[PDB]
Parts: sequence; C-alpha cells; structure tokens
Amino acid sequence: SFEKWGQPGHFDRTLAKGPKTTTWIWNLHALAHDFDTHTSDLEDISRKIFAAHFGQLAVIFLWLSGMEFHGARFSNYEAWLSDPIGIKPSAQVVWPIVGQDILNADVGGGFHGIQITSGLFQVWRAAGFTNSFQLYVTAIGGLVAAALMLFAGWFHYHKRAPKLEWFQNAESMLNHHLAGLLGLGCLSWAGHQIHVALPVNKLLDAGVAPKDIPLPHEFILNNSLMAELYPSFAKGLTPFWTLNWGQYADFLTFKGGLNPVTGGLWLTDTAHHHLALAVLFIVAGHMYRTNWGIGHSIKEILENHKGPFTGDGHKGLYENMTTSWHAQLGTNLAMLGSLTIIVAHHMYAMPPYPYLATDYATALSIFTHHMWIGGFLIVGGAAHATIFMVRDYDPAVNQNNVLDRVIRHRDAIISHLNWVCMFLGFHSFGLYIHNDTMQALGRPQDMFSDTAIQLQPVFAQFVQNIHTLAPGSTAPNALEPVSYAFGGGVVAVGGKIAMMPIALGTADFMIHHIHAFQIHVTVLILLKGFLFARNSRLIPDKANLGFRFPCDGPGRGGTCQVSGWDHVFLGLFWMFNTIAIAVYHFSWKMQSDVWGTIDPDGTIAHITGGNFAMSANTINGWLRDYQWAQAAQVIQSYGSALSAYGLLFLGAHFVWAFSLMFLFSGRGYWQELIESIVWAHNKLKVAPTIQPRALSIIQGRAVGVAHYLLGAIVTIWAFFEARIISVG
Amino acid sequence: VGAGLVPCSESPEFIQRAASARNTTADPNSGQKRFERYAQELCGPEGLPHLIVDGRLNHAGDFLIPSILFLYIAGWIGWVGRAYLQEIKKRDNTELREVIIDVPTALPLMLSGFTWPLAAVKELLSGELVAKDDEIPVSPR
Amino acid sequence: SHSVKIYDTCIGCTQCVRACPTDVLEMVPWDGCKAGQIAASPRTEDCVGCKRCETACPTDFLSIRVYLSNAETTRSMGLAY
Amino acid sequence: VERGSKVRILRKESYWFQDVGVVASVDKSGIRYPVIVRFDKVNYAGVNTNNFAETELVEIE
Amino acid sequence: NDVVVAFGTPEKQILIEPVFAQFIQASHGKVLYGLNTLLSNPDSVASTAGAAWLPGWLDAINNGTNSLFLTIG
Amino acid sequence: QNYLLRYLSLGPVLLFAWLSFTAVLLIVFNYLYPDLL
Ligand SMILES: CC1=C(/C=C/C(C)=C/C=C/C(C)=C/C=C/C=C(C)/C=C/C=C(C)/C=C/C2=C(C)CCCC2(C)C)C(C)(C)CCC1
Ligand SMILES: CC1=C(C/C=C(/C)CCC[C@H](C)CCC[C@H](C)CCCC(C)C)C(=O)c2ccccc2C1=O
Ligand code: SF4
Ligand code: SF4
Repeated sequence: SFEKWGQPGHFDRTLAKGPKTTTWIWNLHALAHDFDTHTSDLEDISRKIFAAHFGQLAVIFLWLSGMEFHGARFSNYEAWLSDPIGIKPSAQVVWPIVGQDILNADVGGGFHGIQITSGLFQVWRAAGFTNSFQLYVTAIGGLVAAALMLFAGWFHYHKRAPKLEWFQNAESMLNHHLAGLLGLGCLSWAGHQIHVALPVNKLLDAGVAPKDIPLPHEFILNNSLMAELYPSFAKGLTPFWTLNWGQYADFLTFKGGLNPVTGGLWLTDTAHHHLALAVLFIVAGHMYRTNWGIGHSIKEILENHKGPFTGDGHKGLYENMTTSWHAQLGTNLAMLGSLTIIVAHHMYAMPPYPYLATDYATALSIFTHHMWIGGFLIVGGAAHATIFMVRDYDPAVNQNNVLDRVIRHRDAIISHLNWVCMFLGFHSFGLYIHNDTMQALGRPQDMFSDTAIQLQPVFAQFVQNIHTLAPGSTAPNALEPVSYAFGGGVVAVGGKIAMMPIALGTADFMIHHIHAFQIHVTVLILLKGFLFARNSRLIPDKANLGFRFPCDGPGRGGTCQVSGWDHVFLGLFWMFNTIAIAVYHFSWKMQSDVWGTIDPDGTIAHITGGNFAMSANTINGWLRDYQWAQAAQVIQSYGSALSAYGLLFLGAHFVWAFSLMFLFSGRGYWQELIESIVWAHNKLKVAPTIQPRALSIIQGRAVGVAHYLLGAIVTIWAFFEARIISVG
Repeated sequence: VGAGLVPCSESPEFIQRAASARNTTADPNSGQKRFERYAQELCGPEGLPHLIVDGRLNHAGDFLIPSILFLYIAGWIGWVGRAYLQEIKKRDNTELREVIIDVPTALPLMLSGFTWPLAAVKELLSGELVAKDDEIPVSPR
Repeated sequence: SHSVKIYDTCIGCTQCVRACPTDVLEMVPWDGCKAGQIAASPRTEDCVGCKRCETACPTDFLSIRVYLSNAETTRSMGLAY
Repeated sequence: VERGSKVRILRKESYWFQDVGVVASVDKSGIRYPVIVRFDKVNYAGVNTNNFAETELVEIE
Repeated sequence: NDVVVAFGTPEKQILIEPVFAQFIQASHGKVLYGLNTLLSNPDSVASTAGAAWLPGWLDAINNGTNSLFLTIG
Repeated sequence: QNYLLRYLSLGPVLLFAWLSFTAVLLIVFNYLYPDLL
C-alpha cells in the first residue's frame, strides 16, 4: 500500500494538473493545511486536526527521549553529580575531524564536548537520578509511546474515526480535563515527590553515597527507613481515618522562602502546593452540567448579564465558540502567550529547582526564550482573531450584542487610542532627549534623576512595602516573605548572590512608561486591523474580497497595504522592539544591582557597579555602557580550545542587510532582468521549459520580514550567550 | 617572485610557527608535515606564503592544473545537463517528467559525458550549438 | 477626471462593465466583429483609478486603458469628508 | 497555411511575434481577424489561442 | 578566509598577490622592486627622455616616503 | 513492489540524495588524503 504519495496536488483540484511555471511550486507549500479551504464538511476537518495533534505529540516524545539518550551516553552528569559547583554540565561531544577538533569543551574530569545551557541536570538534581541505564529505559519508553500514539492516530483516522456530535460537549470537556487530567497528574507527581524526591534530597546534603542510596523498591513496602525520618510517617499513622492531620507536620509543611542548602526553595512547600491545587481544581472542575441532569445551563448564564449600558448583554455567543474554530484558536493563543510571559516574568524570583539562583547561565536563557515565544505567539492569536472576523460572523445572531456595540462606534475608540499613544510617546521620549540635550549642554542641573529634578514612583514602593511585612498578620501560618526582592534579608550562598531586594529609583519611571507606550501602539495597530477588517471608510469590499491581497489599484492616490496581515506585519515589527528593549532592561538590571560576587561579610560586589543611576538616563550612555560590555570579548572570544566557536554574529548582519534588500524594491525590475537572462539562455538552447517568474510582492514582503527577524534575533542571542559565558 | 618575499624554506618566522604548529587532525605529524610541504613556496614578513600566477614554472602547476580540472568538470556537468534537456523534449511528456526524473534514461546520459570537449568542438564546426538570430523567436523590445 | 482610452480589440464579453463600480462604461452599438456593441466611457467624471476594469478584460493586450490624469477633485479623490 | 499548419506571426505588438503556432480553425468571414491560431507558450493567463488577419501570417515549411 | 581562520590555522587560507600594478609601478620608473625596465633600466632606449628635468622627479619618486605610489598587497 | 521509486522519484528527495552523495564524496578525499598541498 504505497501507490499514493507521488500524486501531488491531491488536496487541490487546480494545482493538481501540472506545473506550468514556478508559481505552481510556491503554492504547494502554502495550502497544505488550511483544509477549511477544501470543502464545507467538518467531521473530516476535526479528524485531520486529531491526527495532526497526535503527530506533534509523537515528535515531542521522540525528541525528548533522544535528548535523554544523549544525556546518558555523552553527558558528564554522573561525574557532575557529586559536585554541581566545580563542574559545568555539557553534552554533544565534538567529532574529531578537520574543523571540529579544537572545540573540545572540557569541563573538568577530562570530559570534552559542548558546554550546554538548558539546565536539564537541575531537573536531574531533583528527580534524583543515579545511573544512566534507567534513563536509557526512559528514552525507550518515550519513543515506544510516541510510536504507539502515532499508530493510534492512524487507526482512529483509517479504521474507526469518531463521529460529529462527539465534538461540542465542552461541558464534559472541561470536567474531564480540569479534574481528571490536571488533578490526577499533579497529585501523582506529588506522590512521586514525597516518596523519592525529598528522601534523596535529604541524602544529598553531605555525600551520602548516591548509588549506594537504596532504590524505590526498597521503600515501596519497606517503611523502616521511611519511619527513620518523620515519626508520623511510620506507615502514615493513617490519622486521615481519624480526620486528624496534626501528626503530619513532618513533611507537609509551609516554609515559603529560600533554602540555602539546596540552591532553591523548600520542596515541601511545592509538594503541599501541588496537593492543594490538585484537590482545589478537582472540586472546581466538577462544576458544569452533564449526563446526570444536574448542572449549569451555561448558554443561559450569558443570557442573564445585561443592563442599561450593556444593551442585551452576552446573548448569542456559542455559535461562535463551537461552529467556528479560528475563534477558539485565537483566544487560546492570546491567553497562552500572556501566561507564558508571566511565567518568564515569574521564575527569576522564586526558583523552583535545585541550584537555580546559584547557576547564573540557565536563568536568562530560559527567561528570554519563554518571553520571546509569548509575544511571538500572542500576535498570532490576534491574527487568528482577525481571520475569524473575515471568515466567520453573522448579521443575524449578532444584533446589538456586546460584540456589535463596539463595531458601531469604532472611530471614537481608535481616535482616543491614537490620542493616548501620541501623548505617552513624546511625553516619554522627548523628555528623554530633552535630558540628553541638557547633559550635552553643560546644564546638568536640568537632569531628571535623584541628583536633579525629581520624580519618584511612590506606588510601586508602597506596594512592595505592604508586601514586605506580610507574614504574621496577613500570613500567620507563614514563616518568611514570598520572595526577597520586595523585602527580607539578602539570601545567598557562597560568594554568589541568590536574591537581594531590588531598588526602584528614578530611571524606572520612563522605562515602564515607554513599555506601556509601545504596548499601546501595538494594540493600536492590531485592533485597528481588527475593526477595520471588513469595511473601511473608503473600501467597502474588504471582506467581500478577502484578507490576503496586496492592494486595490492606484485609486484615491495609493491603496497598497490595506489588508490585515500587513497590519500584523507592522505589529510584529513593533513587538520585536518591545521585547528587545524589555530583555535589554532585565539583563542590565539583574547584572547591575542583583548579581555579582560576595565576600564573607555578605558584601555583594555586583558585576557592573550600578550603572543605571549613572548612565541609563541619556541615549549616548545607553550605547556606551551596554554594548561596550556586551561585545568587548566577542571580538576576541575566539582563538583557543574552549573558545573556537566563532559565533555567527559577524554572520547575522549579512542576512539582515540581505533581508532589507527585499523590502525596499518592487518586482517588475526583477521580472525584466529575468527576461533578459531567459533571452540569453534561449540563444544557447538551454531554456528551462518551466518558465521562471519573479516572486509576488506579498511573497517578497514575507521573505523580507522573515529574514529581518531571523538576523536580529540571532544577533542578540549570540550577544548575551557569549556575555554570560564571559562570567558563567 | 620578487616584491621582497623570502623563501618559505629559510624564512625564520615560518619555522618559528612550524615549531609549535598546531597539529590539526588526529595525527601528530599533521602540522609539521604541512609546514614541510610549504617549503616550495616563498614567504614574506607576514611569515605566510603568497602565490605567483604567471605560467612561470616556479609556481605554474600550483595554479594551472586546478583551473584545468575545474574546466573539465564544469564542461562535463553543463554538457550532460544540456543533453538531458534536449533529450526530454522528444517524449511529449515534457513537464510531467520535468519533476519526475527518468532514472533508467537519466543514468546513461550521465555515464556518457566522457568525451565532452572534442565532441563539443565538432558541434562547433558542424554548427550544432546555436540557433539563428531570427529563428529563435524570443521577442525583444 | 482622469482620461479613458478605448480600442478595437473589445470582444464584447462585457466583464469590465460588470467590474467597474463607478458607472463609467456602456456598450454602444458597433458593427465590426460579432460584438455589435463595443464598450466606451460616457461618464469619465466619476473615474476612480481602481482600474479593476482591464483586469476583467480577457483580450490579448486588454482592449481598454486608462490614462491617469492630473485634474483631480473631491470626486476623483473619493472622500466622505 | 491551412487547418493544422505551423505558421509565424507578423503582428508586431503580439506577445508571440515571429513565434510559430498551429492554425486551429480557418475562418474566412467578414471579420477583420479571421485566422484562429493556437500556441502553447503562455502570456498573461495563457492566451496561447488568438485571432489575426491572415494577411499577418507566414508559414515555415 | 573566514572559516579557515575560524579554525586556528591561517596557513590553510589563500593569499593572492597582484603583480600588474607592480609592473606598471616599476615601469613608470620605480626601483623598489628591482626589475630594470623603463626608467628602472637606466640604459633602455627611453632611458634618455621624459622631462628634461627627470633627475629631481627621480629623487622624489625614489623617495616614496611621501604619498607617491605606495606598495600594495 | 518496485513501484516505490515511481513514488520516491520526486526531485526534492532526489535533490538531497544527490547532494549528500556528492558531500560524502568530497569528504572521503578530504578524509583519506587531506595532506596534499
Ligand atoms: C510544559 C511543557 C512541557 C511539559 C509538559 C508536562 C510536564 C506535562 C505534564 C503532564 C502530566 C503530568 C500528565 C499526567 C497525567 C496523569 C493522569 C491523567 C492520571 C490519571 C490517573 C488515573 C486515570 C487513575 C486511574 C486509576 C488507577 C491507576 C488505579 C485504579 C483506579 C483508577 C482507575 C482511578 C513540554 C516539555 C512537553 C513542552 C514544553 C512545555
Ligand atoms: C530577489 C527578488 C526577486 C527575484 C525573484 C526570484 C524568484 C528569485 C528567487 C531565486 C531562487 C528561487 C532562489 C533559490 C534559493 C536557493 C538557495 C537556490 C539553490 C538552487 C540550486 C542549489 C539548485 C523578486 O522577484 C522580488 C519581487 C518583489 C520584491 C522583491 C524581490 C526580490 O528581492
Ligand atoms: S473591454 Fe473586455 S469586458 Fe469590455 S467589451 Fe471588451 S472584452 Fe468585453
Ligand atoms: S479606475 Fe477603472 S474601473 Fe474604476 S472608474 Fe476608472 S476605468 Fe472604471
């Protein structure tokens, strides 16, 4: 059964005939997945989505198991086990041929290779991993499960495929997922934690012979060692039968802070955390109505909430949330993006793994990675919102609803929005350049820091304060503050900082305000494309014509770039700016007044020396006092054994300029040059039958923006990777 | 071979580098050997050799035969490509097979590029390489 | 407003008259080919410059052209304000 | 030059000027452009078929 | 050049050397390279020509210490 | 059957095939005698 692949265009009737010109190639890679553009049926669509999801999960399992396997046979884990400080983890040993021989990343113990930065060993310092053979079995299990569920997808598409009413039970969906998936998985992981994790963590305090430490089978029914610690953990005393839980104060506690013997927090808090979450959203997810004639009729809740300003409230919204798919796609994407960036903005003050704040390399890598993904996908959420607007709507089921009530007064909204953006924009940046001029003008008293004209963000200070003294009264059964950047003592280990309180002076003001500024303009562009998607004050045929089209002729002057995804083009440029300066700010502060070295007096000698109070106020200072440090080694960071990785930062500029080439130029020029080369080739009887044709302007715009983004992000990650290598 | 360039045999800095010349590959003689192979050319103050291109037998073969090798292989590949293209059109399945290569036919054409130069010379003398300015109908202007 | 230009290659499929949203065309009686009625521009003053019309002209070297002038006004520029 | 003969073109502005096409249908009516020729090389959207006045065509063979 | 030097071995990297400008340089009358041609050959047929005050010009050009046709690479 | 090549001969898969062939070609001469200059 192999007679079927090499029949291209199997899904489209038009491009199935033959490749007249090169255009036929391009569209082949463009319409391979939007099968909503293939028929009007839906069960087929849903089945395709299921199978694709299974395939994605399969590649997930594959790559994670393979990365394990590399971690088992080519990673200095079990030597780095006994010492997580004096050894830097590595993997991917270099192949000894011409060109890659000097790149032996030797990290002590003779182990060459590649000094990695992804902190998987940190998980492998919490999971309590002794020997690589169990890990070998783990990879085998991962890959076999991958193949298993792939076979399952094949079966559920080719032999027994689900029916159509199987789709729209969002009630049972929420119930099953919320409760069974999340709660059961979380409580199972907590059970694994208490049984194995903290025992071996105890056993990792003084060199207690890791492999000699017994295996879980020595604790499944062997409660003796389990009765050594935690006297209540004899069996459990099972006082839950007696409803008494005071005995369990041994392991299931509440400390809430840094544990200076683990490089992370107190794991017991995380275990009790997971317990509480498990049962909490179990009883939550038991809410909605199902097959027992009991529960909320959720399509009536939204009917109730209306009023004077509401119009008619949230009436008629489920046809949108189930009949169409792009809606759900967009909203869930936006939510995930936001969630991810708060995760990023979160796990640098509460490190949840062992040896995190003490390891000053994996932190910002993880941070920036997740932060980039967040935006990079929330813009896509907004794009799919717009594609819903153009693909799915209804004039009938959308009378006066809270939806329709904005599309009727969009002009006021967007006008006031533009107003706000202009205001904030110059109110911040022109102020900045004003201070710039003053410093360059021998008028230093007209500066704006503490030593000059004043402004102080009292609100952040007061909120941090009221957070400082929280325990005792707001948190009686709590020992230490939630973090130590708000308040508390400077927590550390060795000559190496873990967390100190962070200071907010004057420079914070304009930075946060320009953050808000760019977010405002981003929303402006995206929402503008959103509202003005179907009908503009000049183009009343937009939705009547599509959302992916270049222009509408030189009428009314010009009209090029009047679709919506060009709006999201401009938006993605802007969000690039946003996140770039955001990571600039984060890195510079957390290397300027949070991180460095320490003396026996707890004397934090930071890396840079507090440069914001000195230079992060004028533009010329911002280039001097940031990239002077961020590159002064990359010029010479090559030229020895553990340096030879000449980085492609020198290389990314080229792709950047090659990028911008595509933007500024039209296409007819290239078409004519093509025709001349064709003339020559035809004169020498080598004319390619398939007649080449230049790119379409939207295609060229896309490749230009793609190359632009690629070059920029490659440049910046090269920058701070080498910068951390210079200190980590 | 003038311009103030010392022979790579007796350039002191050349052997100075050669001493701790970082032996690249998995064989200890790698570096030293190559430096020994670099005595024929003539170094300079930079300690590294420049190449002279004149047909002058001091460095003639160090540039001529690679050029001729490239000409050989480029002629072969261009010749076999043009021949394949010419052949395809006598099938009336032109753009069907433009993406599906007919291997049982694509092989012997590749294997039969042995005598491309002189055969091409023949097609030059026979005039079997160009079509006529007006017969070629590709309209300019 | 702008100027319109007509030719002889009008086959008479009349896809342009159904494409222009600006009412600047009409098929006046002709005799030459099987068309018998050839397109023309009677109401140029409402020309817009969208030139969606010749994109609807299938004839080789499409039979209609528009010479985009310079005497624009509030009508030719198309403003609701 | 009959129905099914290969001829080149004399019309100057033609995209296939001097190019050879086959006379698909010999019309000879009162229209100024009787001859219907078919090509395979594509201009805009493939107008490989067109009409001309046969006072603008010349055969090859 | 970039990759070859990016491995630590610069000797595996190509160095060209222009000589046409060298020949024209000496042929105008430069002696630095010692080719004895056309005012580097003080006895050729044209070696009794040029300016009728070419001695000072020769003192100047031989003194390539200033910006007068500097060597190349 | 042997029909697989009928459905393996696509060009793209054949591209990478030929390119990798030529690549290992270039390697072996650079792998066996990378010591001739
Ligand atoms: C984020 C992320 C990630 C991760 C993920 C994860 C980590 C997940 C998780 C998941 C999980 C963690 C899951 C779990 C699950 C579980 C469950 C779902 C359970 C259930 C259970 C049950 C069902 C039970 C049953 C039973 C038994 C067993 C006995 C008898 C009785 C009964 C029947 C009850 C990754 C890397 C991928 C990617 C990136 C991102
Ligand atoms: C270069 C360029 C072209 C040229 C058009 C094309 C199609 C050039 C593409 C050339 C080929 C398709 C690139 C192939 C890339 C591969 C690396 C080539 C490998 C081929 C061999 C290995 C077989 C445009 O048509 C254009 C249009 C509008 C705005 C900007 C531009 C623009 O910048
Ligand atoms: S211009 Fe086009 S649409 Fe108008 S009559 Fe002629 S062929 Fe028909
Ligand atoms: S732009 Fe074209 S379609 Fe519009 S009025 Fe002018 S001629 Fe008619």
